[PDB]
Amino acid sequence: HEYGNVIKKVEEMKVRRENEMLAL
Amino acid sequence: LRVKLGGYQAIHDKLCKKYQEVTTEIEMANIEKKTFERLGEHELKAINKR
Amino acid sequence: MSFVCGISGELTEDPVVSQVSGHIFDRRLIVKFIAENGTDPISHGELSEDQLVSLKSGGTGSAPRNVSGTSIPSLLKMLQDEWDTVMLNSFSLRQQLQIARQELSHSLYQHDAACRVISRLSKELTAAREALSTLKPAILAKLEEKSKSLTAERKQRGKNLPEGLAKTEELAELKQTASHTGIHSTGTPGITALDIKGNLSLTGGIDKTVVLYDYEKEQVMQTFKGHNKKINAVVLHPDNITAISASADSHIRVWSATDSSSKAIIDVHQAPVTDISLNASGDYILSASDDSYWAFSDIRSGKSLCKVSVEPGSQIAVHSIEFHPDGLIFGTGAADAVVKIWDLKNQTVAAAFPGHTAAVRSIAFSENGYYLATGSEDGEVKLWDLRKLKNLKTFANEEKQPINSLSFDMTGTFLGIGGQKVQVLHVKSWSEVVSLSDHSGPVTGVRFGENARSLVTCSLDKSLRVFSF
Amino acid sequence: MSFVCGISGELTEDPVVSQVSGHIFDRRLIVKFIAENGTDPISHGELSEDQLVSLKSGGTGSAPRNVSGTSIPSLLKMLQDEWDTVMLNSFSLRQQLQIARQELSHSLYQHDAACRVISRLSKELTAAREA
Amino acid sequence: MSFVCGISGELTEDPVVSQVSGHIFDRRLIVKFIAENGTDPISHGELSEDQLVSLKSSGTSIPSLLKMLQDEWDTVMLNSFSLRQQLQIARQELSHSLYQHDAACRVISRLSKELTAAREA
Repeated sequence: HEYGNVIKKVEEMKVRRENEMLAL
Repeated sequence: LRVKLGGYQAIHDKLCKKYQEVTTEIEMANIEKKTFERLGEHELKAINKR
Repeated sequence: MSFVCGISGELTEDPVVSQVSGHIFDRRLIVKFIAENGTDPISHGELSEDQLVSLKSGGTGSAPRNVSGTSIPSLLKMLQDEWDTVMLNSFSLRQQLQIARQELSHSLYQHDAACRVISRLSKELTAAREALSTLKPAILAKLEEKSKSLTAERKQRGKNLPEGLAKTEELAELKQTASHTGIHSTGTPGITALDIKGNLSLTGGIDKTVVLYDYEKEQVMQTFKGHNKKINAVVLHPDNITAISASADSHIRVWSATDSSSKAIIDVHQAPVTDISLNASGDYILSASDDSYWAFSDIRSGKSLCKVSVEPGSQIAVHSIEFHPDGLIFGTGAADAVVKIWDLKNQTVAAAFPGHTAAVRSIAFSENGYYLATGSEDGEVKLWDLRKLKNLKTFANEEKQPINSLSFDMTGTFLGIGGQKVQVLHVKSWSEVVSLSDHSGPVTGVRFGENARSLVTCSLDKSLRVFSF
Repeated sequence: MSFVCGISGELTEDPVVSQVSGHIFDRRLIVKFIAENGTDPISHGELSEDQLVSLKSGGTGSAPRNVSGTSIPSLLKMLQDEWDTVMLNSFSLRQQLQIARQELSHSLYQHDAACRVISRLSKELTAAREA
Repeated sequence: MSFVCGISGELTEDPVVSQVSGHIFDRRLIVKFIAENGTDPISHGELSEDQLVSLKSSGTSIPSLLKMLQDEWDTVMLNSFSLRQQLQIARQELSHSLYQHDAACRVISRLSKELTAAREA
């Protein structure tokens, strides 16, 4: 409820891991 | 935490000051826009008069 | 997603948009605004709670804690310090709004004061270029002396208002106690201006005659004849014998109740004459006209003593003039909401009391000159700081009807107001007392009797009517 | 502008919200989607051009955006979130206490166990001391 | 009307009842309870946010309201501490009681074995 922004941590971690990575 | 976060907090303090300066400039500039637009109409009437 | 409320400027967990504006709000705030005002807060369009479209997209994320916000008492401490800054901000706004309205009044004043200067010079430039475009080969000082006491002295004698003056509960019984007919010829009837001296009165006719009349006896006293056009203003002299009158024929003629003929004539104007006023010594006549000029003359010898154009180079309606018995600090009303007090030695303004966009039909000073009232057909009447050149009090009304004349009572504690209808105020309380509708047409001139106990009126109903209780 | 379109994903300059969706679109996107498909991309409800309103900011009276991070709403919000946590914490503690307090009341055999020991030992003594 | 939340025991501005037990809750707590524990809080049956039925439906001084919060917050935290303190005392009573029980079983075991000897004296 307070740190619900951790969804944005994993998303930006995921987006970062799309660098040097594949299609779709 | 104070030292770990103090840099991020100092950045936010700087951004708040900058954002207040910009938004007050937008306010005054938008006031100037609306008077000169209205003044431009008044000068156009003055041209026809003179 | 992230959103901010247009009303509060904070993030909102319940963003909503009105159908009548682009702006977005926190729902409970805009609903509370609607619950008071029924309108969009920014566009001022009429708005109802069902005209709200709700963004189901997720509201703004929580603001991260400060390290000081990690404990409940320090959140309450932080909430206290936050709250104090919010209240100081709200208090700063109402101060800033007061200051802005002060400065706006002064700039518009300074703008309108500059337009007085543009107007004088523009016509004076125009008259200078017109020459090129067609070029072919002392009592005043004693008035200052009297003004050098009476504008400051008169507290010494005016220590109280009279005891016999009407109370607010008494004047509420005002009714038309007399009606008068046959004052003027039935072929071109009508009374355009009125003045009184006690029970004596003087009337200006559309029939081009001036009639001295008694409104208590219902009797004509004397008929004065010699004007070539209908009357526009009259003054009845305190001597009960002399009368002065002004007409659309551009001349002023002075009469005596003993005589059928002019005691004096003033030929001093370029267009219809509009108003006249009497020096408190009684010997001298003060005058104004539709030609933008004013003129001043000796009645007792007929000699004109001074005259000036208010602003030459245009025919502009001056439509009132007055004399003030301290000696000076009196003025004229004219077309473009001019109400200029005159620096009589220098032929320039001395002070002003405008309160209108439209022309001003009448100006009256009180006995001691620390009250004055003015009004106009743009629909309000106001009371004036003669002592400091500022507004004091206002009379306002729903309809903004034409107001055609004004008069203090004998003392300045009541003020009759009207035109299409008549009302009287008790000025000492500043409350409305009574409304009078017995006239069947607009009123043209107003006077009050002794102790405010009677009221005398002329009207486009082709009668002269008196009110009293 | 700060509005991000739900369908194109871009920060829009033509923000429009549709009444059935409760969602934000580009004008240039939603009009052709209505033209080609007549349908809300999100809810799959019907759409028509009268159901669309365009967003604006910075009008007269529009308050300055608070950026200081602290605010009265957000402090009251997190004080509320503290309160909910402490009550649900206190509720589970109260439940835990009730369970423990219940069973230790049911477990109050110990005086009756003592009488059984007395009964057993006295029998033992009379059975030990008969020879 | 006055309605009392089953979780907090406080008067609630938003009383809601669950069909799985019929106990009234503040909406906000029970949603957080469901979102954390999944069960009904009183009957322990499975519950979900769609099974919740909503029931039918002044200010004095900000320095005062802030002091009412301060005193009220200290009361909530005082209660939470006393619960943690009382819960450890209950566990200490419980564990002692089990020790007395287990010691009594050893005594009864010991004596009951010794009582077999009297049949072969």
